[PDB]
Amino acid sequence: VQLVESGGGVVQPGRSLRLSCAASAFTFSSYDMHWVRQAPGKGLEWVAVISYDGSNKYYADSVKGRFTISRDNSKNTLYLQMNSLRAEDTAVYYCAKDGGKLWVYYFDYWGQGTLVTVSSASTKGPSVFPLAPSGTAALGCLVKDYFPEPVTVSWNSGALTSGVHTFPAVLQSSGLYSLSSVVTVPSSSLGTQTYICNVNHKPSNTKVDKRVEP
Amino acid sequence: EVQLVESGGGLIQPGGSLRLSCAASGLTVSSNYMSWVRQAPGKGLEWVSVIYSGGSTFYADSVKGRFTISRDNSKNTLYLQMNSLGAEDTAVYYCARGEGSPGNWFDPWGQGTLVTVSSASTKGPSVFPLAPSGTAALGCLVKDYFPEPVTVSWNSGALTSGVHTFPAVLQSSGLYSLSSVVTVPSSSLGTQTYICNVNHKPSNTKVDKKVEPK
Amino acid sequence: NLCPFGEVFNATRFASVYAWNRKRISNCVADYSVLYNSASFSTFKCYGVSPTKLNDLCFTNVYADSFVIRGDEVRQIAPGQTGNIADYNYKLPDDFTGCVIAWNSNNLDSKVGGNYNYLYRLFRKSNLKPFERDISTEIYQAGSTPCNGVEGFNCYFPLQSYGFQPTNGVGYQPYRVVVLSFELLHAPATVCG
Amino acid sequence: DVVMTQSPGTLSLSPGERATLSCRASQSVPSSYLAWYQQKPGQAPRLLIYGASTRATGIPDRFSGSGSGTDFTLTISRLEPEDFAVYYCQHYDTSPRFGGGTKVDIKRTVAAPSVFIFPPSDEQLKSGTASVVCLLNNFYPREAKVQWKVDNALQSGNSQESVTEQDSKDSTYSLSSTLTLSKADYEKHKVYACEVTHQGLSSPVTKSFNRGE
Amino acid sequence: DIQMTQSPSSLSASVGDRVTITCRASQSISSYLNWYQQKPGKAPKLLIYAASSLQSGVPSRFSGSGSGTDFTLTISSLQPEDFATYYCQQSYSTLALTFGGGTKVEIKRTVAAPSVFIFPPSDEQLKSGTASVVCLLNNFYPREAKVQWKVDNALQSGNSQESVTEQDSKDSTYSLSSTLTLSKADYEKHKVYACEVTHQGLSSPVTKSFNRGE
Ligand SMILES: *[C@@H]1O[C@H](CO)[C@@H](O)[C@H](O)[C@H]1NC(C)=O
Ligand SMILES: [Cl-]
Repeated sequence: VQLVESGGGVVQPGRSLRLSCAASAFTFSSYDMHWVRQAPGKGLEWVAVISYDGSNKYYADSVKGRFTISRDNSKNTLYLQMNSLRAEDTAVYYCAKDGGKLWVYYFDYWGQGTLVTVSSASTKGPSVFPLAPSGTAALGCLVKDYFPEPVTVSWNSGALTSGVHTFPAVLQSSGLYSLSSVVTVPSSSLGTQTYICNVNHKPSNTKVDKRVEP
Repeated sequence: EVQLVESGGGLIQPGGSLRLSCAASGLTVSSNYMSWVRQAPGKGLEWVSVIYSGGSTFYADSVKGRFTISRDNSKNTLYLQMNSLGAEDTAVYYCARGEGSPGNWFDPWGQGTLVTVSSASTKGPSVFPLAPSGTAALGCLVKDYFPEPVTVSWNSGALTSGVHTFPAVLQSSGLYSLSSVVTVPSSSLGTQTYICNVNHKPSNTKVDKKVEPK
Repeated sequence: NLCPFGEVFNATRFASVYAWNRKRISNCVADYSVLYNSASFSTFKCYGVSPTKLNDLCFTNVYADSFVIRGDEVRQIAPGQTGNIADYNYKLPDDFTGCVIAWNSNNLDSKVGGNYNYLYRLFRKSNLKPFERDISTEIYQAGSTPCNGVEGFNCYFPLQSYGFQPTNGVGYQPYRVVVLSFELLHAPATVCG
Repeated sequence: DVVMTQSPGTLSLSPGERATLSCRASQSVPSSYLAWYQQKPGQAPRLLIYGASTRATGIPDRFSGSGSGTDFTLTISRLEPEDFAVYYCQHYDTSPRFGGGTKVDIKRTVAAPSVFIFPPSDEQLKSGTASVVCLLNNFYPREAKVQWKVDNALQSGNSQESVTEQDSKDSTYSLSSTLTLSKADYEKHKVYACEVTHQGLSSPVTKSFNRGE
Repeated sequence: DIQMTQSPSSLSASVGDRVTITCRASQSISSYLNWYQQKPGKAPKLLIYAASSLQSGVPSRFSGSGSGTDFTLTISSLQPEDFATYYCQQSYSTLALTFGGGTKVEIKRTVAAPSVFIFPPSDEQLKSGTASVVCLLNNFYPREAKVQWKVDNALQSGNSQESVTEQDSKDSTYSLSSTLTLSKADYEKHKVYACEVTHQGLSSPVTKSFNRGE
């Protein structure tokens, strides 16, 4: 049983966005379908449910009168129209097939999920700054002031794997994100081996290579 | 002969617990809506809890999880168990029949009892005469007690006309002090005995002081 | 033939919550889909059963209870609640199986001069059992001296008026409530979806 | 959930006048849910009016409540000195709510204070402390200046004042000023005096006593 | 609304250990309690439905039990792929489905000391206006570690934001990065910039400082 989501992206407060979820390999027109979101770092929150025929719709109080659920049984796709989006709607939205082996609801299969970020900030590119070292040593890079998520950071174009630690981003008070990535190397090969971090930001189309030297 | 007589107030340290009592005559506690309403010094009225005749209980958000209302039918008495007390719980606590709703107003009310949440200790007062020299003035000085309140009467209640009992003042030592005065005709100073009755309920300290010319 | 849910939902006049009505539904085919997508509901909460699953289930009897209450009191029509309505007027069991449906009825049940026909029980010695109905108007004794059916001090009429007025805030506005219970006995079922 | 707001904060009227106290809301509230409570100084609240307009048992006729929707009023005709109190409106939505209260002060004619000075008792002196008390009795308005002079030297920093509420019968105030010294300091000086200035006095009044005399 | 309380919020267990997770309901939910496993970056998967019914394809080592208000998930023999977050989800209130806060199951390794390093804000960062001081804790266990910023021996709180990488797949050790964000005007006014660290693998708090430009 497969469930594939799409339609997620960046949206401004008060605007609209529509998510889709295509089912496969089961009788889609006979089961109920759900939407469940998960804010970054937070837990799971059931959003909405739709009947097998699409006549009955039920929503959570946090989104009622603001989101709309629908489905097309001839296309085996589930929809979620999200209007008047507030910053608290920033989450990863999953679609779930209802189990059906009980009188009540439960989710037996889930979709992979797509990110929705509600913010009046624009798609800004990152600023990468190195971290020079001052019984081994360590050096890294600092991806600061970018929006939105995510950013991919590697070392030596993917050659330096062991000893690397990329830290989760934190949403600072400026609405932008800040991310740290370090790597520990032996203190002997500091002026001989060259270290360059590879930062990539697909939402803003930014690829930065920065030298890291003591 | 309808009365709600309260007891249980006094000093309690931060984080401690205390239990207030509301003894009723003229109504059956277990048969009524019974409420607690409190009043921080110099501030307004705040409903705290209610117990339904059927047993259900409800609490204001500010005391939920810390207070517990209950009753003893054989003693026809209402109780309030207060735990985890803090500065915000320092107040006069009233009981009342009713719950401030149609056909169910707050009536009657108890006389109230003062709960003082402090780290200090209970100290009984010292009483000293204010001796007099058309009309003359005499009184009683009630010094260095804690916590509030003290009450003062004159000649066991037989003397009320012209009595002024001042609000206590907090001395720089952390103890309270007040004076009670009364004006009387100058001619009765020699042929009439004047006694002030000081009652410091937190310590059950009752002092009678004869006030004579010097 | 179809089950008569419209005789409950579309009733012109509704019962006071203390004297809540109950319609026993039997020996009919229930069309829950059209029932739940008719009017717009301000509250729709089901316990122990899903609304979409009812079309597949069969029951011995289905009960449909209806009454009017205040907006602020709709939260009390749920398993495990307490309050003047749940304790003294209409009580659901802790293991309730069914759906609670409510909608604002300000247009139907509020009057310019105030509608005092809708009442609730204010005073009762003890809490109601689940699905218990109490229609007594005996003078309530709140003291030691008996009342002998005469109102007075500590002697209260047990019922209280709502007085619905169309300009009140929604907490004070009337709401019509329908509660669907699903009784599953070891008897041959008569109501299927 | 409806927030109700009382106005004004304080009302100052002469006896016999008409007092108008308002309780307003943003949403309309049914009149049957409105109550008023009176609380005199040191006493407990007393139910005045319930159901917006129904006078409680034993409440004098001069209190009456009215209004509906967003504007509830308490009226006190023929205002009396005993009516000095704080009045609260009250209603229930999901829990009992009380307004912030309106204080009713009572104006009266200017009254000069009677001044009395009290020496410390010999009993207290044996303990090592001397309290000298100055009483200002039955005056209006509240503004008063009390000055301690010890051997004609003005004192500051060693006294505390306390004022009563308006008297429920004559609407006056009373004030007490307590001068606090050590026994050793008290025995170093002879003349103890408090000087009072008030609107009712054409010139300041001084009461004094000689220690030992 | 029905609140689901899971305990503990996290646990550390080695492979083969028997793990039990507790899930409590604010009111009786009969038996309509479902368990879910969600891997970081992946969709949740159903494990147990209706308190005790195993889902098709779920390993036998998973089992659920309980009724009313107390429920339990049990892993009889923990396996390496069983390290994820486990949510319970009540379905008694079918139109108000709620989830528990979750229980993260992680690896219980031996205790290890962090390697603390401090970094000055770069010269390329001071040219922009801002300035960030980064302190690194590298390869320690357990996650609980206190990072304290001292600027001129003054405790700092609210100017920084921490970040932790997930447990390393090689040696199961964590890491920490604290970013003390300030502006260029708030920087050159001082000289000593230190970083205090409290951890289980330290006999006394280790502190790392640098002098600007040395
Ligand atoms: C109840 O009334 C609505 C419209 O007011 C109608 O659509 C519905 O069919 C009625 N119920 C029944 C059972 O006919
Ligand atoms: Cl006192």
